[PDB]
Amino acid sequence: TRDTQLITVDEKLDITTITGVPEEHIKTRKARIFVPARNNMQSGVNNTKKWKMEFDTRERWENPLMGWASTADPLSNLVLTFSTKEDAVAFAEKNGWSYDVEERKVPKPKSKSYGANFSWNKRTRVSTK
Amino acid sequence: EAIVKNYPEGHKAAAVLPVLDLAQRQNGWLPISAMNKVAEILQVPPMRVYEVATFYTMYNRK
Amino acid sequence: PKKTSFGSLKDEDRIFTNLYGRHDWRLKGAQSRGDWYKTKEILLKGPDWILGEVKTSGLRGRGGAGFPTGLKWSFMNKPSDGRPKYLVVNADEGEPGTCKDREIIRHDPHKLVEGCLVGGRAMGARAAYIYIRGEFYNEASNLQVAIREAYEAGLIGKNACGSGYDFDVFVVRGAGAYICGEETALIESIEGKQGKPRLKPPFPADVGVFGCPTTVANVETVAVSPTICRRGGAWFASFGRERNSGTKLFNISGHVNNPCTVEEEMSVPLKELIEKHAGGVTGGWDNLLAVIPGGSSTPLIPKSVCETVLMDFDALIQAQTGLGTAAVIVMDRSTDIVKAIARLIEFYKHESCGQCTPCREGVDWMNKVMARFVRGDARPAEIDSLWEISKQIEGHTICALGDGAAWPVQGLIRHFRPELEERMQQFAQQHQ
Ligand SMILES: Cc1cc2nc3c(=O)[nH]c(=O)nc-3n(C[C@H](O)[C@H](O)[C@H](O)COP(=O)(O)O)c2cc1C
Ligand code: SF4
Repeated sequence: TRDTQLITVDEKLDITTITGVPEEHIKTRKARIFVPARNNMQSGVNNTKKWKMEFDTRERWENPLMGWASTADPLSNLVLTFSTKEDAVAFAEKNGWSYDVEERKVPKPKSKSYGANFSWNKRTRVSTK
Repeated sequence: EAIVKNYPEGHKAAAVLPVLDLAQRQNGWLPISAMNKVAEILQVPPMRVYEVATFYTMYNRK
Repeated sequence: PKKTSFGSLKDEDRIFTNLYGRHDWRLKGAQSRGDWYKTKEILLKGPDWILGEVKTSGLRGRGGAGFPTGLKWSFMNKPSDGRPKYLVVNADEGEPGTCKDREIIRHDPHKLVEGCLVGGRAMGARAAYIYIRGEFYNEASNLQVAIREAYEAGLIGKNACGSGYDFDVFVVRGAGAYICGEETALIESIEGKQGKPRLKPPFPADVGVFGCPTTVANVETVAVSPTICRRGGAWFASFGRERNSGTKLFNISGHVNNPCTVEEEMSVPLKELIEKHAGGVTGGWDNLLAVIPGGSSTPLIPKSVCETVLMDFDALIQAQTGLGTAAVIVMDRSTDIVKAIARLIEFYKHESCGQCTPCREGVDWMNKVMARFVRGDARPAEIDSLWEISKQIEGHTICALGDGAAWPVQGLIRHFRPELEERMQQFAQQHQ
């Protein structure tokens, strides 16, 4: 229905040449596509909803003057958020990055029964409340 | 031995309150050694005896 | 036809005929007063018949909640799986103002022991555990002596009363915790743990003491069962208004001339109960300040309401209070009503089990605020703050003790707010 001429391009999308990224940070970097693990100090699960893409950690050294943490990695703080795993891989492929994908780890459902704490003939009986 | 036989086999821990009180009647109060004794006679962890002694007000811990 | 006035019960209709220990409490005295009579026929009649007699009887629990006993006892009238079935009799009377259960144990022990068997047969139970508070040492000994006599007579134990039904009666002593009167905290104490109530579900009728089916019945609720079966449910239901039938034990205490425990018909007007049996208020009925109809757990009511209020579950609910344990605490106009109720909050702070947040932290909070209202060291804006704090404990707690701490405060604010604000005004003037 679009009254504008279209064309057919059969090649995979590859924008590595039109992004300005130095070649060192396209070929030698390893992206990591994952769903962040729940912070074990807390019971909330609202940080385990979206996929993330982080890069491989590189050297941090000590500034001779002040002792601060210097870095030469421009991608050290880069974290991208994606709604689905496929959206994450689609974005890494067209930027030429090499990636590892880790499948989501949902906590399996469990059978909770408050009455099992007072069982007549089972070890689930609790010695205190 | 009569107290521990008022309860179903496999639920000897039910005897903590009677025996722990029987210790106090003999001794007048409950030292930490008295609690540890009731724990081993009934085969319950000593903490589960400390909880009962501190919860109830009729037990004299001094 | 249906009655219109209640009270003046005849000694020919009093269930507890030895309420004052004027006769022989041991066996052969109970039998001469109608106990252990024709018990085999009741047992051989069937569990359905016994429950049917208690359902028609309209009997309701005398522990403080007043649930229909017949309906409750039917939860254990179900097919028996591998687990045993027990009956727990709640003799942990610890509600301030309540002393009725103490008299039944020490003077009519054989009525309680017979009630255990009748109640057990209805529930198909194998034994009865009677939990009696540890301060009732002498009373517990009287109960233990009576149980020995019943065993030797063949009344309980192997082939109870010749019925072919096996039933044991065990007496277990508490160790001084008011919370162990709760039906699920009592069970936990029997299992040798802290007296901390469970959550429901599961109910005790499905998972109870030792994890087995159980029913917790108050001493009075059980001691009356044998008489109901002997005299039928029609006789018991003929007393009191509809859905409030029976004869109740009252404990008139506080500012009265003759503080006493007496049996009286349900729905008896409160004024008649105080004047007739307790010899009136100290200083005359016009010297009455407020009454706590059913022990500390129930909110107080002022004089204007005591003049035409009946003593039964339904009548006192319309008055913004409850029957509770039928313990009447009377306060005359010389009483410091704020300090009277503040000491009741201090009681609950000392009996809270600590398990759950709204009562571990709230009842203690209400105690500190109340201790400042006695002295008036507060501003009037805190009264509404204390009203909301109570409403956050009520219904948010595991057990009903948290409700029992909120209700006394609500009654004080409801009917005595002018006394609270006057107290604070006095303090403000001096420390201006
Ligand atoms: C804090 C607290 C204390 C209680 N103390 C007693 C008691 O001492 N005696 C009693 O019969 N019921 C007591 N109850 C009521 C019991 O939970 C329960 O209603 C009763 O054991 C059931 O007996 P019933 O069938 O006669 O109502 C208490 C409840 C609460 C929340
Ligand atoms: S309301 Fe109070 S007494 Fe009841 S379970 Fe909670 S903390 Fe324990």
